[PDB]
Amino acid sequence: TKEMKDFNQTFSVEILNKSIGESYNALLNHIHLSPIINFNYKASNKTAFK
Amino acid sequence: MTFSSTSNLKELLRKVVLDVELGREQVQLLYKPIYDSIADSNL
Repeated sequence: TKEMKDFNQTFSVEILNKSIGESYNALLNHIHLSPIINFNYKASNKTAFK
Repeated sequence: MTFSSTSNLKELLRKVVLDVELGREQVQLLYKPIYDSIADSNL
């Protein structure tokens, strides 16, 4: 709301843009690494402790 | 002819409007002698 921008002095659009950038970078790690972690690896691709 | 014969034909006569004040009156600020003013955009 316009009151949030005006009356809450600490609040500003810089904080929101910072969270867009942070969650965007965290998305990049997810979409590119989630296929690796989340895969249901078969026995051929698994190696035990040894 | 006389003017009264053509007084009905209003489109021929030029339009002059009686310039009278209309609408509600201008509003003055009466509180200022009583109230001390402090202005600050970051209140």
